[PDB]
Amino acid sequence: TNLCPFGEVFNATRFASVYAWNRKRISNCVADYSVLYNSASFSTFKCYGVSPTKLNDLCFTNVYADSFVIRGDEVRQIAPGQTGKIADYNYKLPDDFTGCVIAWNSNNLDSKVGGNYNYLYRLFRKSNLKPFERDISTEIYQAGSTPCNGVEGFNCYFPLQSYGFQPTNGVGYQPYRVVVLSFELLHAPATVCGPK
Amino acid sequence: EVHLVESGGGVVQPGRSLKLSCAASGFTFSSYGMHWVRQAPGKGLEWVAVISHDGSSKFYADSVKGRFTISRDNSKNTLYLQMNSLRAEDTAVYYCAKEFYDSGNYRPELFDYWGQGTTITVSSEIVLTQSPSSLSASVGDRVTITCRASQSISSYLNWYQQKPGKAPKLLIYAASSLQSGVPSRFSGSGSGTDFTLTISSLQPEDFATYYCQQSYSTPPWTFGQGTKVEIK
Repeated sequence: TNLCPFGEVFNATRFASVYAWNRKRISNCVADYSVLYNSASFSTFKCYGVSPTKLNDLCFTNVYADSFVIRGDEVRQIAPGQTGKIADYNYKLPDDFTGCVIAWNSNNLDSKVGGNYNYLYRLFRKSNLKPFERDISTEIYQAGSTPCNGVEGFNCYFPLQSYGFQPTNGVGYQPYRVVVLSFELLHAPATVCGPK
Repeated sequence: EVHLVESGGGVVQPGRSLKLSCAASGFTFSSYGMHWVRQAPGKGLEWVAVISHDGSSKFYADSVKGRFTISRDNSKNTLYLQMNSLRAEDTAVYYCAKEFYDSGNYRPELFDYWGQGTTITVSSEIVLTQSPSSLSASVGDRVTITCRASQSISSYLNWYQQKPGKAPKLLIYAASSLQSGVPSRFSGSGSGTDFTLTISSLQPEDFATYYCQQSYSTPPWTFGQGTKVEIK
């Protein structure tokens, strides 16, 4: 009977770094997507495998809300079948994804003069992530032929890279807050339904 | 018995405003989402806007965002498109289209029935590619039309027939399901990025332009560029 906690996801003061992307499980609640539909300020709102207009009338077993910050020209990677640093090493959606991706410019919240060094992405990895895999490890990356033995130095790099968001950057380089809603269509009873 | 009648078109200068209307009958109007789709002279189909059955959800093509407003009055069974700040590349025939599934169905949506359109002249995403662009064949022949998607669209690929001068007609939905009233010679196959429409024995009334369109990732709903079929 309780409303789903979308406000805690969308309106959180800080979001996660994309390598350490945050997942809220949305369960046993009424999901009111009206405040999402009413906003004119989302730069991206795109669904996959679902009609995007009927969310207030649909029932799902569970909904997962994943959220993080990336830069604007990387939002294209938050979709099935993409490649690049984010899709390969940070947040991977499966090829037959069912859900919606919402994003908005967050330059006013996540940039600062001199640089915001709190938002990170994984720059180096030995293999691509599997869909919905999360890698928060900080093992030293061997870029050369000689092993690192856990020590940074020449040819041995910390795997995470700071975005350094600054508000005077071009829009493609500004931070964007992303929420990915994954819709679960199992055969168990529905526990997340819209108001109608 | 579904009927859709657009009106409100005309010739206007750039920067002017124009309201289109679509009067619906023959179905329960308040149970269905509705779309506007347009077609510039000599060009293909371009999705414009969508509104949910109660008006609470609305999406727009990027080219019209901030200038067009989609609206509905379910008590009058009428759909509207308020077009402001009009401009030369808004010139097109505008069609209203009824959605295919009911309001509680999760499935990717598509264009069940279309009105005949109203014309506007303004005075002085997943990409689908079809092959071939045009072909000539004889009555009785097999015709094969391919549609490739830039990105996997699973099964959500639909086919429309557009006779010259007419509103488009849904032929196939969900890659291979036949729309009611469509003759058995039309069939569709494929999945992922690779789809085929086949007409097994071409008939005289089959000369038309055939369009694929994907419903997997929306908005925007997107269309192939069209395949023109002629009867020699």
